[PDB]
Amino acid sequence: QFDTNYASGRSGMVHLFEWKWDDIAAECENFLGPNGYAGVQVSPVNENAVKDSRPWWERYQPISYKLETRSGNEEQFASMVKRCNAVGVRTYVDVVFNHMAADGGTYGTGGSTASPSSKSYPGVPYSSLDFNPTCAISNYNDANEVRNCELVGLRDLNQGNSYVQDKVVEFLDHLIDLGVAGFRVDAAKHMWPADLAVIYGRLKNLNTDHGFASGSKAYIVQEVIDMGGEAISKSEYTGLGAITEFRHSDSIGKVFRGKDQLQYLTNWGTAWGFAASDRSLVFVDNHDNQRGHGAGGADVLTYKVPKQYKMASAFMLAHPFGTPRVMSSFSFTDTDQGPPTTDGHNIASPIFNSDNSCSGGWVCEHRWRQIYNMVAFRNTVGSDEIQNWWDNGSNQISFSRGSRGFVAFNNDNYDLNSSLQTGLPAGTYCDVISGSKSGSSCTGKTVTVGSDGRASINIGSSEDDGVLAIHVNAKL
Ligand SMILES: [Cl-]
Ligand SMILES: [Sr+2]
Ligand SMILES: [Sr+2]
Repeated sequence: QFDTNYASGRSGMVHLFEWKWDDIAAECENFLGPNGYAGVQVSPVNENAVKDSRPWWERYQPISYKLETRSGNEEQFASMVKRCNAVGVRTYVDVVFNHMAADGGTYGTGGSTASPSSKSYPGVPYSSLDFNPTCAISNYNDANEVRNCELVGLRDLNQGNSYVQDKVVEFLDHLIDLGVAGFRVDAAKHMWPADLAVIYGRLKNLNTDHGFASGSKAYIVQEVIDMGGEAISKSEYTGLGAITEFRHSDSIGKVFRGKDQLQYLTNWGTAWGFAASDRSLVFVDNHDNQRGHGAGGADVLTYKVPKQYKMASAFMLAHPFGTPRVMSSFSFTDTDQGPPTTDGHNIASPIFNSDNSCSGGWVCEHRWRQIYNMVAFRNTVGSDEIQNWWDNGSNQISFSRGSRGFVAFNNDNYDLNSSLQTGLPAGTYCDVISGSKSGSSCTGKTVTVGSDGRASINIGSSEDDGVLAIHVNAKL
């Protein structure tokens, strides 16, 4: 429940938010695999309610557990999981079993229907007996209300009923049979850990035909928003699996926006209120808070603030704490709008420019060189500890990961032009933020490390990027 089941030498779980299964399978073979990424978090794979204008959040209103969505059907999903596993990229499913669709959700994405007004969902065989008595959540200081009442009108399932446990376990086991590596448990805060323990403990072992070692169990990351001041703490879940560490997203946004100083990053980790490193999924933003949903912090950094977004992403990917998840978005100016479509309904596949960047309504942050090259950085440094920490007491910092990678940041309003200790072997390195190693040369900036380990590091405050990174797997 705690091991990611990543393949060897890989890091980074990309949330391919609202992507179709066929497009993910291609992306695994064309990009994610060859660029050392470790996994893909998919949108909910089960049938959801069809809502007017097809908002993104319609997928969090389950109608059945049949694998029929705007992303594809079961055959397309199964083929994607196989094709992704074959190139070393794992699949993690956003599973939604706190609730069923709310009132108005009559039609499902796979042809099923439902009567949420009567709590009747004939696709899951669900009836009103399978739900908690109707009430609304308002007081997050009442743990009983948070877990037993309806979240924004979504019909609240009773996971204490053995029939509901059976239906959920059957659904998750089915996904395991198809080769998934783990699950992102939606609204875990709104369910009782005792019931989740029963569901988690019943899941079968992972499918060894997809390359998982014998005895492997599903990775469990639980969506628990714990900013403090409420009745439910993330510590109620860290014994059953990992948790979504939203303090990381909030703090890293404040720090790299300039609301806090980079010099304080010297004790990044539990000293900032985070859960344990081996229990924390970290991210710069997620599909909720990039949109003002969920925690909804205005200091969250998104692709819309690109320079500081890449700096925070680079710091996350360079830092040993936690398990990083890399957001991948579609462009939006409305917090309800769904993914791009060809006709208002059919999701439009991403298209690619001459430089392999995304277009057609998709951002593909995972295809930004400053981000995927930092995945390569993370892969090169392994488990090496932070060394050679330096800062100017404000917003200029640098450090190495052992003797294998070095990173430097400038968030001050003046230039950084300093000889810094990199801890790396002497030689000529390609800055992987501004470019890549290509043959025996660099496409962007070059960094020369002398015999004493020091190098001239130059990051102008007005440059497009405010981070520089070098590592031994991009050395001339
Ligand atoms: Cl999440
Ligand atoms: Sr509940
Ligand atoms: Sr200091």
